[PDB]
Amino acid sequence: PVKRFVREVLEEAEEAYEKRRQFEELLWLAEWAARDAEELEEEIREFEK
Amino acid sequence: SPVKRFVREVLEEAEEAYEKGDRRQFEELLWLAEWAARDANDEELEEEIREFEKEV
Amino acid sequence: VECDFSPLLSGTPPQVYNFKRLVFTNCNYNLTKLLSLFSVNDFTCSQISPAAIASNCYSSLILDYFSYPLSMKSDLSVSSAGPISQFNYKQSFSNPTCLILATVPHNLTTITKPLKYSYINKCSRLLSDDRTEVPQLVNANQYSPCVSIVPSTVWEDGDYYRKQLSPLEGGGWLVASGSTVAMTEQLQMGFGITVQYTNSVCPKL
Amino acid sequence: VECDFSPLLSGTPPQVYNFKRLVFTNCNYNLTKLLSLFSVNDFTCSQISPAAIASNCYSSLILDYFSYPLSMKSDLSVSSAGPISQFNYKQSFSNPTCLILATVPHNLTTITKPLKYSYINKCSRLLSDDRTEVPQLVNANQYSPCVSIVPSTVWEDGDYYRKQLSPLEGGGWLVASGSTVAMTEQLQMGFGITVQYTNSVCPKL
Ligand SMILES: *[C@@H]1O[C@H](CO)[C@@H](O[C@@H]2O[C@H](CO)[C@@H](O)[C@H](O)[C@H]2NC(C)=O)[C@H](O)[C@H]1NC(C)=O
Ligand SMILES: *[C@@H]1O[C@H](CO)[C@@H](O[C@@H]2O[C@H](CO)[C@@H](O)[C@H](O)[C@H]2NC(C)=O)[C@H](O)[C@H]1NC(C)=O
Ligand SMILES: *[C@@H]1O[C@H](CO)[C@@H](O)[C@H](O)[C@H]1NC(C)=O
Ligand SMILES: *[C@@H]1O[C@H](CO)[C@@H](O)[C@H](O)[C@H]1NC(C)=O
Repeated sequence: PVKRFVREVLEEAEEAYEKRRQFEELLWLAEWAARDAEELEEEIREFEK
Repeated sequence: SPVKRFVREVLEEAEEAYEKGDRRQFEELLWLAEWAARDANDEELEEEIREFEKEV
Repeated sequence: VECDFSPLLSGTPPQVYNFKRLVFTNCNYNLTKLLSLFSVNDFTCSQISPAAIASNCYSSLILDYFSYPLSMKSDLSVSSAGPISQFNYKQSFSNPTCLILATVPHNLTTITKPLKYSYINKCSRLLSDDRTEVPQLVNANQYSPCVSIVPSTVWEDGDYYRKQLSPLEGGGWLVASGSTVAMTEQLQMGFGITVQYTNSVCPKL
Repeated sequence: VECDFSPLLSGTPPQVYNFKRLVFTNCNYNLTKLLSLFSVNDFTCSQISPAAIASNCYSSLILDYFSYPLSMKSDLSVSSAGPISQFNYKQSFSNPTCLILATVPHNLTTITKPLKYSYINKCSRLLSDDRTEVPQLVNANQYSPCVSIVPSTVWEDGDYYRKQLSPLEGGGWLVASGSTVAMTEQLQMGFGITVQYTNSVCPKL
């Protein structure tokens, strides 16, 4: 459900900034999805660094 | 102005409705406020309504 | 029995959008006696002459009285299209009619003035199916649909009044606006006579 | 001719957010015979009577049908405020309407059951420079903006769907959410009839 969607979005974002605006938009979408539905915010913070 | 005292009450009711979670009522209440602000020739009040929309 | 114009002089006259109506049938009237109690500032009849309004026999008589400032004498006229005829008060165009504008005299110590003069400047209906505004005009011999939300006296010049219609009623909103004119030294009233042609209502002779 | 209801009784009825619509003009209809095949569990009409829906003749008749569970009978109403009336299916309040909740009896064997019931739980448009969540509320007589990304049936209760709206489409994102309800032993269907008053859609004989 929400967790798989957020993980897929984060995996897509990982191969974008390294490959910046798209990374920022994907991270914003993941943050919105996490906020709309706990550990997801922690995963977002961990992926931020 | 008698139009600001009406739009303010409409905005308060819309804020309460959006806090309650009724999006249709919020969309309807927000329509009446801007309709009143446009009939009373008040661009300032129009901008204040837009700012209220942004803050919500 | 004489037709009794008693309610005119026994209270505060209402506003134009809350005009008070009296209906008379099978009685003898002396119209000049009523107008002699006032100071007639205007008297204009349609489909009849002011001399023959108080001399013929009629099947029925209707008198609608209200408070009306003389500074707006142009808006109260069958052939006007101001806010008074559109949203407040309209007479029938098929029967003979008359409009009278009078001023309450000093010795008439039984009529109490209101706080001010008030009227409806707009009465519109908002449709949410297309977000469209449609004005709500007033039919003859009927009250405005916005009189349920506009109070007996408008507190401020330019107020707005709202009412949400139910899904059964069609949804949307019903919105009105009020306008005010300051009270003068002497209360000024307006009367509207509608006469319909057995002619039992005959003048007193 | 005669208004044809055959597509209702052939194929699998769609979901509430993909409601299938039929338009009838200039024909003869027998609504009591269409509802005879079903076991009507609910029948609620607005601006018209349940007995008078099948009697009058209309300029046009609109019939939306979909698969709908009876357990969500509270959400499918004009006075309701659930997700069904916000993101799935909305009826116009300016025309007489009726909502019918029926059950496909086992003898009717050409209305195939879907896997399960589904509906759009949320449909938002995430803007870019404003970081604002603008909910996309469906209007009357139209489909939801999120039907392009929500599949024919939601796989799991709580799925999330995303679409990268192009900068030309406004940049940002279009996000949705799906919910599911367990399938019943007998298929349950929902109908919405909207009538528009030259009347040529008349009852037969
Ligand atoms: C109707 O009322 C008027 C008053 O408005 C009466 O008028 C007076 O009548 C007497 C007698 O004819 C005259 O002397 C007065 O000069 C009249 N006054 C005015 C102001 O005109 C009238 O008589 C009444 N009619 C009837 C039949 O009762
Ligand atoms: C419209 O449909 C209804 C329902 O099928 C028809 O009603 C039936 O008609 C038959 C034949 O007259 C009767 O034997 C049944 O008893 C009727 N059922 C009911 C519930 O009344 C009706 O005749 C149809 N009308 C037309 C014009 O075809
Ligand atoms: C009112 O009546 C009295 C009676 O004494 C009179 O003196 C006065 O002039 C009248 N006022 C008017 C006509 O305005
Ligand atoms: C289906 O129709 C048959 C034939 O009339 C009847 O025997 C049977 O009971 C019906 N089944 C139902 C569920 O109504």
